[PDB]
Amino acid sequence: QLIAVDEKLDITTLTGVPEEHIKTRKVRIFVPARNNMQSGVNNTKKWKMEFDTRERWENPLMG
Amino acid sequence: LHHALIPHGKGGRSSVSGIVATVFGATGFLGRYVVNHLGRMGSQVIVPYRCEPYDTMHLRPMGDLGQIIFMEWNGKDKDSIRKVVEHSNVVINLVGREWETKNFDFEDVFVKIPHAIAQVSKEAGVEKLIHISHLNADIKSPSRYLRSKAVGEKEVRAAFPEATIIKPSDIFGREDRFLNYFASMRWFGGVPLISLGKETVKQPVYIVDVSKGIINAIKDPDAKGKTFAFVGPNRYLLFDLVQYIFAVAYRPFLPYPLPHFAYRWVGRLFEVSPFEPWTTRDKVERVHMSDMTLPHLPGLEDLGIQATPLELKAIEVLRRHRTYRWLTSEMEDVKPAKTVNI
Amino acid sequence: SRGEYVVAKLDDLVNWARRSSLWPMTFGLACCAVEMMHMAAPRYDMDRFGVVFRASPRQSDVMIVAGTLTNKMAPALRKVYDQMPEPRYVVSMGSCANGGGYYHYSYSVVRGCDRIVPVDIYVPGCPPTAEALLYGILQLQRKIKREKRLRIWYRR
Amino acid sequence: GTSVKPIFSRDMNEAKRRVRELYRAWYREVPNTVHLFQLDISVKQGRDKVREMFMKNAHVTDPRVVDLLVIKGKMELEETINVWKQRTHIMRFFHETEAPRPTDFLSKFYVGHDP
Amino acid sequence: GVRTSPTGEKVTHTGQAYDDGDYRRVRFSDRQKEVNENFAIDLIAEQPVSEVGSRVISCDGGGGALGHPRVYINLDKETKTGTCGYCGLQFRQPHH
Amino acid sequence: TYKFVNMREPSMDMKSVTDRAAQTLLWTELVRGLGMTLSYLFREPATINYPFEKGPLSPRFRGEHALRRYPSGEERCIACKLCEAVCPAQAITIEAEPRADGSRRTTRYDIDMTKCIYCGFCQEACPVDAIVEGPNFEFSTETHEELLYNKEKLLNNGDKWEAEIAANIQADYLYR
Amino acid sequence: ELVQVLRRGLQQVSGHGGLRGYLRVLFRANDVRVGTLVGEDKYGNKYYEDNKQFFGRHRWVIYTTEMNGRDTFWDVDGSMVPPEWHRWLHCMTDDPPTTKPPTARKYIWTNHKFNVSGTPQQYVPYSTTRKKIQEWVPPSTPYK
Amino acid sequence: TRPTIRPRNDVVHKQLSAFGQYVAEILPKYVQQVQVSCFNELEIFIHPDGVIPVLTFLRDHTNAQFKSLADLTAVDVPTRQNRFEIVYNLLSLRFNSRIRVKTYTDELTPIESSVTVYKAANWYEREIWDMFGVFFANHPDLRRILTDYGFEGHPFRKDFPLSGYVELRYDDEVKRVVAEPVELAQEFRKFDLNSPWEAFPAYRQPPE
Amino acid sequence: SNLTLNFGPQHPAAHGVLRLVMELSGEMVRKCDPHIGLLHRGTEKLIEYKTYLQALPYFDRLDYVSMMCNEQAYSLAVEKLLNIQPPPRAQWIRVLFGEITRLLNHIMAVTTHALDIGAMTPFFWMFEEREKMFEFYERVSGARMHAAYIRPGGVHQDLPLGLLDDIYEFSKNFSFRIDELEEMLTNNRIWRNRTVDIGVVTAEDALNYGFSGVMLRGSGIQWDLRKTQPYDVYDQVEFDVPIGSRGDCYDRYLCRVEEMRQSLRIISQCLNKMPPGEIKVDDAKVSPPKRAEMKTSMESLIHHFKLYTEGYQVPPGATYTAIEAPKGEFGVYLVSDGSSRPYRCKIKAPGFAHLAGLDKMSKGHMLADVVAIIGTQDIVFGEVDR
Ligand SMILES: COC1=C(OC)C(=O)C(C/C=C(\C)CC/C=C(\C)CC/C=C(/C)CC/C=C(/C)CC/C=C(/C)CC/C=C(\C)CC/C=C(\C)CC/C=C(/C)CC/C=C(/C)CCC=C(C)C)=C(C)C1=O
Ligand SMILES: CCCCCCCCCCCCCCCCC[C@@H](O)O[C@H](CO[C@H](O)CCCCCCCCCCCCCCC)COP(=O)(O)OCC[N+](C)(C)C
Ligand SMILES: CCCCCCCCCCCCCCCCC[C@@H](O)O[C@H](CO[C@H](O)CCCCCCCCCCCCCCC)COP(=O)(O)OCC[N+](C)(C)C
Ligand SMILES: NC(=O)C1=CN([C@@H]2O[C@H](COP(=O)(O)OP(=O)(O)OC[C@H]3O[C@@H](n4cnc5c(N)ncnc54)[C@H](OP(=O)(O)O)[C@@H]3O)[C@@H](O)[C@H]2O)C=CC1
Ligand code: SF4
Ligand code: SF4
Ligand code: SF4
Ligand SMILES: [Zn+2]
Repeated sequence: QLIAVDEKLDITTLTGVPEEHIKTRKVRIFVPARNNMQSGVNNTKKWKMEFDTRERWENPLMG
Repeated sequence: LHHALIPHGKGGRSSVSGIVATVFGATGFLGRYVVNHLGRMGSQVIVPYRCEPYDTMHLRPMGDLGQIIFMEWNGKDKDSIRKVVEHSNVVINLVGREWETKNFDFEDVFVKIPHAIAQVSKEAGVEKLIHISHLNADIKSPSRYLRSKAVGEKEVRAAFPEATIIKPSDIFGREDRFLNYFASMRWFGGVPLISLGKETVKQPVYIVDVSKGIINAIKDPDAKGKTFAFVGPNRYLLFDLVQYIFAVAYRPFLPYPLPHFAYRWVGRLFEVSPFEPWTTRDKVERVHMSDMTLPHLPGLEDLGIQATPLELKAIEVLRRHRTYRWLTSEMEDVKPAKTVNI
Repeated sequence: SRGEYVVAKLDDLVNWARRSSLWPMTFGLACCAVEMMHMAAPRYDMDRFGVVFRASPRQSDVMIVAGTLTNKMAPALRKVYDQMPEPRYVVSMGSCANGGGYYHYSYSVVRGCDRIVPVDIYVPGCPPTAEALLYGILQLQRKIKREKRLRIWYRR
Repeated sequence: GTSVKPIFSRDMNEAKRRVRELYRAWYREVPNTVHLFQLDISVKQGRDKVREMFMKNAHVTDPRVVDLLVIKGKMELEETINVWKQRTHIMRFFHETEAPRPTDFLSKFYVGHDP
Repeated sequence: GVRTSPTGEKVTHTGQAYDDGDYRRVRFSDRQKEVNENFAIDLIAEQPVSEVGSRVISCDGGGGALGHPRVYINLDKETKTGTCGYCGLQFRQPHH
Repeated sequence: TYKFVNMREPSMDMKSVTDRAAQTLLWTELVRGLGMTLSYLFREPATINYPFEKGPLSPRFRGEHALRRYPSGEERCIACKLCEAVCPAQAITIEAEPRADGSRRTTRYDIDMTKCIYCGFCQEACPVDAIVEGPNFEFSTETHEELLYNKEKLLNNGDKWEAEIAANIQADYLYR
Repeated sequence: ELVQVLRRGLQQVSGHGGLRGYLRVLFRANDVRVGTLVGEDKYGNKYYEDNKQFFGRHRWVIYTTEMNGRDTFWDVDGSMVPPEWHRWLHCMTDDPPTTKPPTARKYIWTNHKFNVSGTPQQYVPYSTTRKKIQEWVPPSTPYK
Repeated sequence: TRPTIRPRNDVVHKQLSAFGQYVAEILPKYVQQVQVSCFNELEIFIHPDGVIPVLTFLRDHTNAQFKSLADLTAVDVPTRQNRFEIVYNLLSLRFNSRIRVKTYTDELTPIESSVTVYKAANWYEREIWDMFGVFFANHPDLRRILTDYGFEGHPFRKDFPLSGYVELRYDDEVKRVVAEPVELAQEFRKFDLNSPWEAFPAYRQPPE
Repeated sequence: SNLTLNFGPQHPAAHGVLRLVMELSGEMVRKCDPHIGLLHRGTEKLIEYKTYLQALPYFDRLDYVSMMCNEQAYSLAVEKLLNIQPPPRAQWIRVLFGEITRLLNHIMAVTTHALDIGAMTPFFWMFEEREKMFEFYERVSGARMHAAYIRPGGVHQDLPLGLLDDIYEFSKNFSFRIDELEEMLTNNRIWRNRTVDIGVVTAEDALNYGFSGVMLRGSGIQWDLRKTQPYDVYDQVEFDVPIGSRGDCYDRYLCRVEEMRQSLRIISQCLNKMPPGEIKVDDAKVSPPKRAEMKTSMESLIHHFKLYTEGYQVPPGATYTAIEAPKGEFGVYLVSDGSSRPYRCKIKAPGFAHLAGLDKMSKGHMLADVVAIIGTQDIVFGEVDR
């Protein structure tokens, strides 16, 4: 009926994410800034969560 | 460091390791493992092949798109060797035939070809040259194989002074001739052993260990002029080694002594075949010769590798030789063989 | 010389025998296999080229990977490739089998069958027309014709 | 309070009991798996791998999360018993083809920009 | 109008060419390098200049619906020719 | 409105019963099937003699991609990147910069033929008829790398197939 | 009804240039049909049509025995038809280039090439973009 | 207004509204909300505990005989406290109508399985568990259906990456197919297509 | 203990990539356990990552046997969410090509089923007709099977000037091909022995298990979405719905043959009644303008740019739209959040429910009976796995 759990919520073990992408990632929670090229404000209404940028390299074929 | 050769990525398939390797003899037993380990890291591999291109098909999935380039070459032609190593910053030499053929004697395979490769690589500006010889390579050896190995090693050292030289000893693996060769003897029904194999000591080494040793020697700056001995952790008598081989395969063991002259005569008879010989006088000499001990040379443990014991990776090779009855038998129910260690 | 002529003639004969009778395995995964069916249809009639489907891998010469190769299916494709006796050839059909295609970025799709098996001929399209796959099969026949096994053995 | 409802276990003790049942089942199954799948590992290797996978998430203190983990463990055990898994799926627990990533600061600094 | 690098490699219209020490040139060994020999810049350079008696002209690339979107070019500047944004054709107003 | 497909009963008069017994004992319908197969045996087969004959196609057929030019020789592409934005498979990769004469042109135009789904959206989105899907379909390769087209390969394709691509567009541009 | 068929067969035999030509066409194209010569290629291909046959078999090509550099007596392929005859042969139009020639352009290839896969003329992909980041070049003069 | 605009149907709207009121009156213990969309589709938002009763009623009541379960799926909305939204689509052949039932759940709260009401749900619920991680309480046989054997995570989740975490390749040294961390030769290119100007004034939300 | 066998993926009768684990006593079947997901490519997540136009190509692929019907179902959903309406000519073209697609799917379903039963010749005879219908597809769109012709605003291009005549020529002769098929199959006693009283499903069980299409009509249930909930112009054509009596494989085979005949009837009606006019909705904010106007008009160029870069926005809302696809009720539950990319797109394929009910359908039967039951359900695994 009601077990009254007194623990902080934590679902890290059920999501299937490798621990490298849990203990090392740093997420950013923000309202995106308005694109200064335009005057419309419709893209500054909702909050967004993103991740830190990682390495991007040039693949030897086709660049 | 030639910016286009700066390492990038997490070391995976699409990653760049900044290595450009020309692997001579990549279509053999050790060559496939070396190419696989090179392609795992994202290295660029140039495979010079002389065989049918079909016979190189198994090397295609080993690398990413464009990371494995196949080129035709001729051993006796220097221009082909120049063409295949003109852009590589490391050259690995794995060319070698266990038997003598009508067009390529042991001198051609172990002395002339390695010397030409080393000379052309030095002239082309190749930074690193890995050469493979035998642990038992001696100039006084009764085997033409090992005498040629020693002479070719000396020539390679003379032509490429900063060449890393590796001396393995009877590599065993899935495609090896060493484990299979003993297993193959059961068809005759009697295992002929010179002096019952009671005066021959063997120190076989795992194939993955040798490939990892080559890879770690490529990336080790202080392994330029060094010579390495790649041997296993345990030493076995030949009799006990063959006993363990037949026990793992679950086959009846019937070993009998054969005089040296009779074994040499039998080896000669097999040698006459147009196709590759099951055994040859040279093979008889090499397989009944104790493995040399060289405590003054570095080994796998000096490259960060713990040698894999035979008892761990022997079932993966000999399970194929079991019958249907014993096909499902486990690994730890064979009571490993006795090791004469020091 | 004399041995060179004999090995060249024998190699030509064996290459012709292997080229004229190609037995693909009945193995289709997705949309492209429908086009494969249309090759067996009367209009194109692959049978007249010596190409006849056979079910068991042990009696097959060529694998045509016609469709998407998912992660769940890759072990089965590799297994039925390993059970084909040599000589064997692989023909990759369509964008999905070539490089992932429309599902290249999916979490459950292998980006090209060349990660699992070596491939001889890549046939592009989504799906390739029955004529495109017929052209691919004829190109595979030409490639088989070019191969030189006995000559290479003789010069060993 | 919190108006939460359990899946199977009311408290921590029932969850631990189910965990021990799952551990017994996996421990029993390991030798049969080694025989059927023709694995090259020993029974001890499989059993200590099972122990390691169990201990990988031994920090959980929520009975509901423990119940869900036990359910997933039962799913994997049923997949292994019925030979729905193949040899590759079983060996994917061992990561035999992956280079060991370094854990110290200096090697990570040498290798790349990833912390 | 193709050039040749010091290593004997053709230079593409985008100007790309591998350095002397670049290992990627090994991908062209026993093969060839794909280069289009009809360089567009020289081809559009040889086109003559159209003389029109208007301050504003219109260009659609030729062919009507088979050309580019129709644009208008101002020809009031005397020391310069009006150039189409899409086609690259040049127009001018009569002088001298 | 509906009809029944298997809701008929057979008449039980002695003539019909004897006819059914004759059918059972003498295999009349099996002979009818054999006759149908025999009739198909004596017809002309619908097989064409490929590669000496080809199946019919249409001007709207989508095949190998190509990049076209203006009659003056200038490239039509202006690097608007609409084809790249519309591609459902993300198979187009474009990099551009001002040319030496100031034109807005690409420095990289890559199409992954193994990612492409050959949908033709790219030639729909293009505003200058720069990128097209040509008529060719016999371009199988022996390696994966040969199906990764760069700008030079696509321009060569355009130069090679323009004589027919222009005719195909002329025969269908009024439907677009 | 039967002698007429045999006479048609003998007429087909005679219409290819005798027994040698009949055997050549039989062993090269696996078909001994005779039709009106619509045209001849620049490379030697001969294009025939016969409207009495059903759709798909009313237009065919006899390929040349020698293309640009390779012998093509036996190994022919469908990539050797030039684009104009490619458009005609695939029933994309009712008119041959001998009646409706294609528009002439200076940049169009004057020599068609077949599929060059597996040959030293195969296309090798590469990046067409210049270098992104330029490095610093240290001076060659010693600093002390 | 005539040629290009979809025409409205007022009669079906009235019928669906009346039937929604009827259902809400019959089952006040579970029904939280009723809606009729402008293209004449009827939705009933209920409490998670009422999945078995409501459906049973909608399957068995004489005035509402929805004997066919067309679909059963879940929707992931991370910003809600109850993450997953379970949707049942039912079809009534007797009255030629369609109805929708919606409920909610989170990562850890189970939902009663409706295999007793509809056999068709048997696989559908499995699919949900495979791709969203929603556990169904009394499912006779609940396991992965679409994903690979031993596949970790639930792909149809907003936080799950498009290309996953592992990719497969054949390794010759071990002679089998192995899974390794994903490494794309070309990264998926993210496009920001949203316009900065409001498109539909009718759906504007209050700025609080 | 029962013997356990793997049926598929690499099997002739596995119908693609289906792994079936069966417990057999002898050749009796004790339990069938279908294992799917060997063709699961994560279509729905990818659709979440594309625009409404970019996601259209995915739909043809879900069921690669009847591609045009899939696009139409999706198009109807997007049009309903957009609150717009295609022109009459577009709707008539849609219904005509939907009937052609039904013909293709039925020919494929009947012939493959016969092939599995062992009757090889019928498949060869009808695939020439399938090739002709592929020619029609390629002429109208440029691709033989993945046309992407039917758009969420109508169709892409108008018909070529000589297409209706060729469609009439094909339709006036298809009946004799159907008759030859029926001569070879319908009255054959081997065929009846193989199909009669095999895989019998009752009406109540078929309804509860989620069956649709012929799998309903074979049990006597009078249900067809083109008659009860018509969508495009199906209320302006007349045809009959075949109804079975026994619920076995034979009744469903007869129903499929009669459905082919009725679709020929509908094709004749569509050919006679095709109206003139435009082919896509005359709203440049949803459907792209003509290429002639995009190159002369500023508004047209702006709208073409914004349609092919960003795409049209769809007002927020959720819909479930279902059509009577040849394999059954094919539905899409589409959820929009006011963006130009769909928030959620759940695809309902009748093969899912049919394959789920296969285990109940194969109770007390043999192995060859199970092969027949797999054949009779008209299963394609692209739509099953998605
Ligand atoms: C819609 O959803 C889907 C499906 O749903 C239906 C699917 O199904 C599906 C899967 C579909 C694919 C797998 C493609 C499958 C294609 C179709 C299903 C069928 C197409 C072709 C069929 C197989 C029809 C075949 C029937 C015909 C009759 C073909 C002919 C059959 C042959 C086998 C008969 C002849 C056999 C061969 C010719 C071999 C015989 C040759 C001999 C053995 C050799 C000669 C014998 C010698 C040994 C003689 C030796 C003696 C010597 C002395 C002679 C002289 C020698 C000396 C040197 C002189 C997919 C993907 C799918 O998506
Ligand atoms: C046990 C008794 C038998 C012993 C072995 C003999 C078996 C019979 C040999 C059969 C001979 C026929 C083989 C080739 C037929 C000629 C066809 C010709 O076209 O082949 C060309 C070239 O063929 C080869 O050059 C000939 C192969 C045979 C070479 C001679 C072998 C002699 C047999 C010797 C056996 C024993 C030797 C003695 C030592 C023991 C290439 O053709 P291809 O391009 O593909 O097809 C064109 C396709 N088109 C029509 C669509 C355009
Ligand atoms: C006692 C009498 C018993 C008779 C029994 C009844 C009849 C049995 C005969 C069986 C008939 C077989 C079919 C014959 C069709 C003829 C095919 C021929 O026209 O094609 C030629 C095939 O030529 C072959 O040489 C003929 C092979 C036919 C005999 C094989 C039948 C197997 C039984 C005996 C095998 C011994 C073969 C010895 C010759 C190689 C063309 O090939 P080729 O001229 O090359 O061109 C390629 C080489 N080029 C490129 C340099 C020009
Ligand atoms: N295998 C062992 O037990 C250990 C071997 N090592 C040494 O390591 C080297 C490789 O080992 P391994 O892989 O086992 O031997 P392999 O026989 O398996 O590999 C031989 C390779 O060398 C090529 N090759 C052989 N001869 C020539 C030639 N005349 N011209 C050109 N290429 C040739 C082969 O090409 P192709 O196949 O196309 O003919 C092949 O690619 C050898 O030099 C061997 O002596 C020494 C200790 C023992
Ligand atoms: S390449 Fe295209 S047609 Fe072929 S299987 Fe993939 S999606 Fe289907
Ligand atoms: S045809 Fe379609 S998938 Fe291919 S490049 Fe053009 S838009 Fe992209
Ligand atoms: S090909 Fe056309 S659409 Fe693509 S960038 Fe060039 S001009 Fe723009
Ligand atoms: Zn212009």
